[PDB]
Amino acid sequence: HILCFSSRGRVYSMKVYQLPEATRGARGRPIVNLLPLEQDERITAILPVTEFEEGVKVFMATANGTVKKTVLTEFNRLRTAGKVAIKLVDGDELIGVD
Amino acid sequence: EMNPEQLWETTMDPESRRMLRVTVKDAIAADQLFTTLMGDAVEPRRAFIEENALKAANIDI
Amino acid sequence: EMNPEQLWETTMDPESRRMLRVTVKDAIAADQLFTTLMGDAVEPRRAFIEENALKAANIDI
Amino acid sequence: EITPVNIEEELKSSYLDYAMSVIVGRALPDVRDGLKPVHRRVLYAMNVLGNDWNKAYKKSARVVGDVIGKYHPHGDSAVYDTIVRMAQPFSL
Amino acid sequence: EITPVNIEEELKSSYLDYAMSVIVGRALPDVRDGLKPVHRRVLYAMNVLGNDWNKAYKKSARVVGDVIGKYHPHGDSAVYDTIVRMAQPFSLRYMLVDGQGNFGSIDGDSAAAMRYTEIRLAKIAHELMADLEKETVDFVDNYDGTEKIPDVMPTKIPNLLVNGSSGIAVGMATNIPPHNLTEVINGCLA
Amino acid sequence: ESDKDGMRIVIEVKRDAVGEVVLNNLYSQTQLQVSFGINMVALHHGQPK
Amino acid sequence: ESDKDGMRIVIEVKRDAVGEVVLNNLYSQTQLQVSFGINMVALHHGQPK
Amino acid sequence: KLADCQERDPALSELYLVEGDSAGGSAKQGRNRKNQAILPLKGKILNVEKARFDKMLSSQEVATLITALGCGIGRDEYNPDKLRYHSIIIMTDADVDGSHIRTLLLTFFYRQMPEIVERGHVYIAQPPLYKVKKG
Amino acid sequence: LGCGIGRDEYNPDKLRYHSIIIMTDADVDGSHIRTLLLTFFYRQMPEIVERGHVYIAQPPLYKVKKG
DNA sequence: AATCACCCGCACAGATTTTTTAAA
DNA sequence: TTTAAAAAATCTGTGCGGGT
DNA sequence: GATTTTATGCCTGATTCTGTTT
DNA sequence: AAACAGAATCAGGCATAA
Ligand SMILES: COc1c(N2C[C@@H]3CCCN[C@@H]3C2)c(F)cc2c(=O)c(C(=O)O)cn(C3CC3)c12
Ligand SMILES: [Mg+2]
Ligand SMILES: [Mg+2]
Repeated sequence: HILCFSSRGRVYSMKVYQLPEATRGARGRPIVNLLPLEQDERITAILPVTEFEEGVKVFMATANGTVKKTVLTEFNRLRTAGKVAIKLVDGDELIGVD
Repeated sequence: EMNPEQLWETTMDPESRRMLRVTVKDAIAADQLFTTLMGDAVEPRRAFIEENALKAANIDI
Repeated sequence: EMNPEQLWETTMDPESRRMLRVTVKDAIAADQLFTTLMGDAVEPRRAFIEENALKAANIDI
Repeated sequence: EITPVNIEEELKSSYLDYAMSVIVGRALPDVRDGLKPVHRRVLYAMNVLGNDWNKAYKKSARVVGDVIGKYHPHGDSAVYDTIVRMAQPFSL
Repeated sequence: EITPVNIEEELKSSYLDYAMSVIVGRALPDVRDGLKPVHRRVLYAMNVLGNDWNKAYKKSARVVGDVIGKYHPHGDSAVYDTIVRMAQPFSLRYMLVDGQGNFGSIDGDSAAAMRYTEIRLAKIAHELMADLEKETVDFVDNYDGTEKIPDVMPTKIPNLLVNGSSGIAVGMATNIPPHNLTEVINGCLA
Repeated sequence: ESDKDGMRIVIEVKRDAVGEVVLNNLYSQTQLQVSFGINMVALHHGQPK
Repeated sequence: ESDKDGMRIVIEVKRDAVGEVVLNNLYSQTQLQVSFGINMVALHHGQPK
Repeated sequence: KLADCQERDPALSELYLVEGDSAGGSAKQGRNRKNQAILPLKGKILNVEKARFDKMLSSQEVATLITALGCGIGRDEYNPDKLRYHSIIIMTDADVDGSHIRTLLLTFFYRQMPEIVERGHVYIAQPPLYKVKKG
Repeated sequence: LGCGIGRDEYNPDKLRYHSIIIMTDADVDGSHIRTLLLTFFYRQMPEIVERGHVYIAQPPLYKVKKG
């Protein structure tokens, strides 16, 4: 599973093999065809997940030294449009998630 | 299969024709009969046919 | 009245078909013949039909 | 396999064939009885069927089928149109 | 003179007449030979004409004319459509009519008009009408009382199972798939 | 491409797909698989049964 | 107004005219008078004549 | 396809509904064109008990019948006082396929125009079946 | 045919098939139709005829069998 | 000589209406 | 406390074969 | 079960060009 | 300098065919 964090704290879920497959010399495909992002909304961090179990938490580390902890079970089911997972301020971005 | 003269003189001449006039008697059973015989549901129609035409004819006592 | 397989195997197969190819020989007689046979005036057509179908057939030696 | 042919000879032969066939066998009457081939064939078929003037009537489809299937190698609607005209009091 | 009538009685009588006629005489097959009335009349007419499996073909118009002029009082286009279906190898498991000409294709093409084609009986169709002249079945009257038609065929083939059937009536319908002849014979012997 | 050897229909799949998935979708959405409801009714002694 | 007795067509004359002029105009302009061209051609010994 | 009459008083006129084209032509040829009208029906008619209102409005046979009657339909402009004929007569064959058409027409008249039936404007014809002759 | 018509837009180099075959019945009406088609081709498209693109088919008439 | 519209029962894919449920 | 998205639950065409 | 377009010859009514006159 | 007679052209209808 793939968890995508955008520039506004949005979270989306996806499978790895659903991504475009190409060769070494190929350019790629625009990710806008796969996620309903904004015109200037871009991913900044990806957290692979094997399966959901227990009630373990997800530690989120952003820029400017901000921390946050949330329960994983909130991300067990997601719609086409993601739900806000963190209230960011100004030009603060998630850089590390585990 | 009839010539026009025969058709006129047997059915359309007011001097020697016979007809029927349609009237309504109850107006509360007519709705039920029309709904049963001309409606979308099939099972009431099948039951009506089976009860009337099939079994009642075999025993006219 | 022919089955499709018979039609193919007798007429449309390139390895068994026989055909004719159309050519023009004189190009000055063709115009007159077309005008006489397919034109609007009836008298030349009738005369041509009579000459080529009665005298040249019933009389010969 | 492929044989050349001149256009004039083909045109002449084909048109003469069609014209003679139409003149002698479709559209003109005979001076002795005054009938065209289709009238003669229809009358002969009705005579063979036993469709006399003091017996019961017969369906038109049966007569048309016999005529088309034994004597006249053409379509069946024009045959019925021909039969219809021979029974109208304002035509004959 | 004018006499009155109630609407309920008229409705009931007319609809019962139509329903019973359609159920018993147009759309369902008999369990003994597996044929509808139109199939039986077509086969009987072809048998009377002398249209055998080892003789020359005959034009379809002649057969249709005989059928609708002596036995079947309906239109002719539907009769021709019925005859066409009995000769297509992709419709019947064992065909009953032998055709000469353009009779359609599995691709969805239509058949030619009846002024172009020819037909005759198939070899297996002679086993459906065996011993017909030795008083083995009953005969009934036509719509005029001038001809006679068999009531059922004295068949040697279990036609209903090996060819199937499908028809729509008032209040009921049928749908039967075709089978294989050898297996049905073995089952009958068992 | 059907011919005298028998029926033959050719469908070509892109490089960004799998043949099995499109085959299953064709089974589901077109008449490459149909249902047949059996209903055995016939006339016995002049009565439906 | 045709009926079983026979054919009957009724044409109404205006109050300011005589019937004869109208009748002659109808003869000249409508199909109340037609021409029949006679041309007797038939087959004699297999030939037209 | 309507063959009208010459009388202008609706209380002295008749309208015939005939089953087919051949019978329609036969009726047109041998009528009294002073006060009798003919309207032929082709094929079987819609069942207005199993269909919806817009489907009934978009069918051409029903539309022509409604136009010929002249009362209007829809329970919003339906005025039974503008009927163009005071006698409606149904004439079909004497077989089992005429009973079906009779039932369909009766269903239409009863479901859509109750007042016409209540006032007694609908009739049914009785053609003969046999003919005998001895000399 | 795909060549145009009118001698003002007629270009005989746009022909979509290089073989044109006429197939009719073996009776008199087939002969009439053949004459009509030949008239059309000769009067309206002479270059097609002059380049030998027109053919005539020849089907059989009888079939015999013994065993 | 091809094309056009209904009746009659049954099975199913696709389009509309109500009803619930997680996000601001 | 709204309020857009699932999600179920109803409707709606269509074609098979003898007839008009 | 209605409507729809061609061939083939002869006759007519309606419309469109062409030279003439007031 | 337009009218106006005379001539030429064009459709449509009739019974068997595709
Ligand atoms: C004119 O009636 C028919 C129609 N139509 C009826 C519709 C409403 C009126 C306007 N015409 C349409 C087309 C049709 F489509 C098919 C057939 C038809 O196949 C047929 C037959 O014997 O095979 C017979 N008939 C007539 C005996 C009913 C058909
Ligand atoms: Mg015709
Ligand atoms: Mg039909």
